[PDB]
Amino acid sequence: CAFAVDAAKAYKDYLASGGQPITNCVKMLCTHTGTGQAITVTPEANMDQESFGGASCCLYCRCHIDHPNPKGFCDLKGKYVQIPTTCANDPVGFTLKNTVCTVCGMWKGYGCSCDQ
Amino acid sequence: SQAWQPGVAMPNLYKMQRMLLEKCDLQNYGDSATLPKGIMMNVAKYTQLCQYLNTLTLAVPYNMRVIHFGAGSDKGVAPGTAVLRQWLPTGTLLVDSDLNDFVSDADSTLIGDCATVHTANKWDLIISDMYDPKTKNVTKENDSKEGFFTYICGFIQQKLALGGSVAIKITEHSWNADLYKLMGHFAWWTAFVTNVNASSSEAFLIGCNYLGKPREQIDGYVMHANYIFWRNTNPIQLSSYSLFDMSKFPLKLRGTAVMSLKEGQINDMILSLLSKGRLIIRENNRVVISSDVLVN
Ligand SMILES: Nc1ncnc2c1ncn2[C@@H]1O[C@H](CSCc2cc(C(=O)O)cc(-n3ccnc3)c2)[C@@H](O)[C@H]1O
Ligand SMILES: [Zn+2]
Ligand SMILES: [Zn+2]
Repeated sequence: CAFAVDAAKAYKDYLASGGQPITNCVKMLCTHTGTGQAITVTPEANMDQESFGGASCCLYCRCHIDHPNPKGFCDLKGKYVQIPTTCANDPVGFTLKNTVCTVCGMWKGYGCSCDQ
Repeated sequence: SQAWQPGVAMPNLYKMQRMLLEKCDLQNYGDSATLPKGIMMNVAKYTQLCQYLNTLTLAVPYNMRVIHFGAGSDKGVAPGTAVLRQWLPTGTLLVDSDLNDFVSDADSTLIGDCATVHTANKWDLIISDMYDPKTKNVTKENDSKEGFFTYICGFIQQKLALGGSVAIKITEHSWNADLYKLMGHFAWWTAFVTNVNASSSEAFLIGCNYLGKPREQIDGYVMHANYIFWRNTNPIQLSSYSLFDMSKFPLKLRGTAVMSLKEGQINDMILSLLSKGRLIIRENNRVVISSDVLVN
């Protein structure tokens, strides 16, 4: 039995249909002079980013469903996630749809310069 | 003007009065502060609380232990915990709890009434936002409340390390005489009103550097009457100014010493080090917590 609820895909399709994104993500006060990296131990937003509490931007945390990997582990909870200011109306959507460059720590396509 | 502070602490002369309890009637009752774009009241509020705590002699040991009661919101997240985790040194053990379910950035979360929470270890800092809205009944006498306050007084006495500190939310009607009396068991205490919520009778009762014994005798009925009198005669201008300068926000890593000492072995020299925010007295074992579960 290969049945596995696919919440990531259900949320993306909910957004595409024109559904209002998950709200009440926890936005932090910070200097906005930070390194700009994607997921950090304290708020780290730069001039064009907002910083949020990790758990509140995790689809799995927010929906009370399991995390998709063998260990139950969440890489957002207990950290802070930097969201481009133009995408901060949907931090959950953003963290789902994007990937963190494993060498510079930035969002691929939103600060990562390693492929120039 | 205090509009550039994070908030206003109760002046010492108001603590020394013997007022009788009146109804709280705030001048700025109707007003609201304009928060920075997209910032929640609970984030602004805890930020200002932490900015004020930055001015006290908090003990900040390595492997600091912080527990936060009343941390859930009606929207299922923990904004106050997120600020505490931002404020506390990286690696600080932060435990979370609330009656209702929520997701949290804390190292561990316990769901249920706080009276079901037990911990083996002692703590360096206790934060409480617990509040029952059913206490704002304007039509009966405002007496000392128990509920969760009874747990909190016991928890401080049994599980707060000497030298540790406390910040417990109160309001006009949500308060407790023994908790005020316990403030006299610290080297110093105040009632702190955040500038962003200064239109509310809420305050945080802050005990700074626990001493385990009475330093002052405090009548908690008189002291809450004094607190209301201060609030009634001292309109506080709503302000979010301090929210815009976060450059010095993180709690200063003081490396405060931790010792395991026994009740007959606490000098006036020790008491004095406790009073200065230079000593934490507790065991340094592993942190173990549990929630009691009633089965049918
Ligand atoms: N004994 C206890 N044990 C463990 N947790 C406890 C205990 N008592 C309270 N809490 C927790 O404290 C948190 C903050 S108070 C939330 C609140 C504020 C206001 C306000 O501000 O007016 C109003 C309401 N309201 C309720 C219904 N219509 C409005 C609720 C909260 O998540 C609650 O579950
Ligand atoms: Zn998660
Ligand atoms: Zn890169």
